[PDB]
Amino acid sequence: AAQTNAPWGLARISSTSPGTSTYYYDESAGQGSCVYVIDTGIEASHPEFEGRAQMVKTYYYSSRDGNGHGTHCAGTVGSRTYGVAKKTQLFGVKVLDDNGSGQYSTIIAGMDFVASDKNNRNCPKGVVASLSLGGGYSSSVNSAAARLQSSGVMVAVAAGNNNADARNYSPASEPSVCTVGASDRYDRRSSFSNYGSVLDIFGPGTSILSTWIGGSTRSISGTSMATPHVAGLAAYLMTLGKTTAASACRYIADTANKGDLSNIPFGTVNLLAYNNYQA
Ligand SMILES: [Ca+2]
Ligand SMILES: [Ca+2]
Repeated sequence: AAQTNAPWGLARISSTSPGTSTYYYDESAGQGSCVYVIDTGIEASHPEFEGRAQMVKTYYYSSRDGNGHGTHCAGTVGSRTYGVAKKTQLFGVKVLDDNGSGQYSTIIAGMDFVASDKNNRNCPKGVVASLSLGGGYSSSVNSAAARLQSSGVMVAVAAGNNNADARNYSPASEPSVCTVGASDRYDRRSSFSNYGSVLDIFGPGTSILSTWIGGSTRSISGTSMATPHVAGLAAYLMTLGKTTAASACRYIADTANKGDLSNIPFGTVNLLAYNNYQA
């Protein structure tokens, strides 16, 4: 299956070179898999979700996404036009308020919810968690994400937008999960993206067009944009049966475009997420 004039991020994860515009992917498109978007909530009524997105838990007065960040990331995972796995199930866990901030104990509770809620859903191909958030280091937040990954969920988290080493940021510094850095359309590391040994993979992060609240679309930048790319890629690869939740991050690093990114500091992996699809 091919989508022409795809967002540059989708065309890049299906190509070995930059500057393409077609996103190639298997037509299974993540059918049978689930992705929890642990963010500001999802506007499930957005036409681009086709009724495949729903809110399952909120920690605030409403499950409505008043920010739009959670909808943008849910779009990059599995929206029709802006989504990697165009046929995946999207579950909205709202751990942040409409300003985009939240407490660690709420984010930790939101991660423990996913580890239990997945036993009530039908996701035979597997379950993925996209965590487009982060702050200072927290051993309890790190152990929370380690708990989520240990329960059988592919945990993709953002590396942070501090232009610094991601060892000082949680849950980015938790080694058991998938820590995703950001790159731009010219195969440079995004100027904001964090780096370091703890990073596992890079994804398209700068100027990512996806869904927004009010049924609209907009393009934004951040490592929180590259994380849904990898989370949607994991669901895509898990539906194809090529990997499991416990091994998806290592598999994505195994089959990634090696050495394609510039501005990669020494000690940081030079791997860019790549679906390796051959039509
Ligand atoms: Ca190349
Ligand atoms: Ca890791």
